[PDB]
Amino acid sequence: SVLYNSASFSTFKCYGVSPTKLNDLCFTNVYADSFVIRGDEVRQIAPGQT
Amino acid sequence: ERDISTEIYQAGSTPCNGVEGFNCYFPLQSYGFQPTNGVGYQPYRVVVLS
Repeated sequence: SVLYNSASFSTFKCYGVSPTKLNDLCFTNVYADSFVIRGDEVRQIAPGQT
Repeated sequence: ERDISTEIYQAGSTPCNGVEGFNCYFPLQSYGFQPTNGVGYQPYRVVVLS
């Protein structure tokens, strides 16, 4: 709940895990890879593209 | 039981209210029956006799 109260996003997609199941299950090795790209390249950041 | 009526699913915050804005995915999704894909993507007709 600390992500939707002070910052608005556009694209949010969790592959391999449901976005609503992030509260009951735990986590391990939480790595954050941050970068900046072009709007026409957002569709290229997905497991299985070209 | 068969489900016919489809509604706008909510995945997180921001109430959709039947307008589809942010985090409001569509319940119905299309397939992709094409011979240029793999074996698992091929269509299979399944009949259950009870």
